[PDB]
Amino acid sequence: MKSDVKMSLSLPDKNEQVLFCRLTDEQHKVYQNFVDSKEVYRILNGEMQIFSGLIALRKICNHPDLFSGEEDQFGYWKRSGKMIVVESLLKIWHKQGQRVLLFSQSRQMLDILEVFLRAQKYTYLKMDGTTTIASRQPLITRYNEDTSIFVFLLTTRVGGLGVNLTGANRVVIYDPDWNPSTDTQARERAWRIGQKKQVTVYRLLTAGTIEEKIYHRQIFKQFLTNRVLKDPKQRRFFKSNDLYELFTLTSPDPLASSSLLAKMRARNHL
Amino acid sequence: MLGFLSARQTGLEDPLRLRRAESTRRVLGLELNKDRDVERIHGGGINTLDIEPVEGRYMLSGGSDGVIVLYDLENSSRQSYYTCKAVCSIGRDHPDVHRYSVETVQWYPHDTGMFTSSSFDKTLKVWDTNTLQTADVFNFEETVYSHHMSPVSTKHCLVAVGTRGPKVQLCDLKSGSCSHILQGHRQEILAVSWSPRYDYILATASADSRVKLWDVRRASGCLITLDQHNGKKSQAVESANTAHNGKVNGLCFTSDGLHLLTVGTDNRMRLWNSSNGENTLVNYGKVCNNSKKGLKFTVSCGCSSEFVFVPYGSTIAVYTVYSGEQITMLKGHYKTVDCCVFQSNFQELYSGSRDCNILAWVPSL
Ligand SMILES: [Mg+2]
Repeated sequence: MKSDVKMSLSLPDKNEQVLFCRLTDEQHKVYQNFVDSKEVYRILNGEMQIFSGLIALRKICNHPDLFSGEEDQFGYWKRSGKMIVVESLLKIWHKQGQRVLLFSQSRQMLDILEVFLRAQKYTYLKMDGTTTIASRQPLITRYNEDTSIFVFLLTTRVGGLGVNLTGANRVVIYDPDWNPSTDTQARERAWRIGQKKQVTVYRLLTAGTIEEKIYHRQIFKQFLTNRVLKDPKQRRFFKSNDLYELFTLTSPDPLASSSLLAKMRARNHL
Repeated sequence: MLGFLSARQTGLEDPLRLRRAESTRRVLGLELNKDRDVERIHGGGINTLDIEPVEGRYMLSGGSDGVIVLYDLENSSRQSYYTCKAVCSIGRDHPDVHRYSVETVQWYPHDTGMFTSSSFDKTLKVWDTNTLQTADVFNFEETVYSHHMSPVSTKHCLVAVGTRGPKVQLCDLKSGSCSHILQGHRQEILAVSWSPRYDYILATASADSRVKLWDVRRASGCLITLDQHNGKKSQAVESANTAHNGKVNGLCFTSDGLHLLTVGTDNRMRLWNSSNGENTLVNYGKVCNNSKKGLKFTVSCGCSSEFVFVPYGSTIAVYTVYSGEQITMLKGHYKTVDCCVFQSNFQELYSGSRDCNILAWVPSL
């Protein structure tokens, strides 16, 4: 890990903040009308597949691209709370003269964030699964070499997973994934051997939405993983029962036979 | 004998000469000792015997009635006649007693304080000798024919377990791990034996007529599959390369671990090069076995010539390992002989049988 080695590796400090964004009134209205919709009722009765509703809710927390509402074009940043947070963060970090790594599970949301960044004057760079593979390592090299490029738009699946992006300094995971490790690797894209600046990771969750539940699922999965990678004495995940009521909107506010036998009595007494 | 004593005393011959020639003479003179008896405690046939490797004082015995007996083989009485008294017993009233036949019992090598025993109740139980309570139980989905701990492993403490399943279970006594399986056999594994020479070499014999040598460290299957003919009948290996023409229900490495003895229900015993599994073509004649379970047979140690003591029906046939010449057949049992075990300090043999007896064979004079 980068705690038994970090002192021996001269890595800069690391932060892992988790921001609990707030749904906007219109985003909240869409989410409330979808949880109250009949389709969710069919899901909860076992009539229809849970996946459809889960994906719809994830889209709603990402941005209301379900119902596309001038300055009212598709994917306008002010309609989503997470994009309000991202706009504020990019503003502060740009004036702090820093380079950001903006991740997203979804290609559609990445397109929305690209249109948003170009609505700003920020210079960006994008790499999702559609960008030709032959150009991906040049892109990474470009981002790492010249610092005029400010943000790097990445899908967590292609932009995570082994690529070195130490030219980035800030990384925000725009949307959680059911799989914890997708986001672990996405955040570890920055704080690597070669990072000369302090890194802080921001994870954006819409408070009281499906995203907080996905966060709970992946905390539970991470605890199950830590039980068998770092120690077997893990604290039980108690924050929830992790049930199928994640369709509810709850907006806040030689051993000598004696060491051997002793080990056996230990194991069996448990 | 006086020539040997004079040659030892005067330095002409190395003392090893007298030791080995005399041990051989004692083995050839092996005979049913009515001057020694073993206390009858088993209500059923004795399937397995195991003399402890260190000090060779105590013997384990597993019966068909599920009892385990722990005998003292030292003549603590001043008489020339003595009965090997039963020190302990996992009896019908012991809460950990095996519910069915004990098919194997083995002392922990390197120490007398723990011993392990496997049964047809689908358990391999680890016992602490002193408290005589189970320290561990390895439950299996299928009844155990034979288990074996490496006589040599100062590093690992794996138990190779062969059941009616086609896979060989490796159970780590150090933190209890019964997940490792050696797959590649196709029928019940009737015998398993770790190499006495190599820490991680395991020989496994199965009812599908095949004997395989494994390197349990290795991640790429069995090292060798023993073949009767060594290539005369060669086929793309899907069914050929059988050690025997029936079930192979007995395995025994020679003392030095450079050769492997297999006995199968083709009424044959074969001698194989344990490094490349090549048949040495030692004849051995006909070895009558029709045992439907693992057949425990032993070799001699520290003699001028090595011997193999194989159960031959109701007798114990003694053969020279490296020439095949049957030394003799020790006949003192009343039913089929299941197991024999060799006390290497005094060239004594103990053999159990289905007639609920354990007979000592000691050299005459
Ligand atoms: Mg890599």
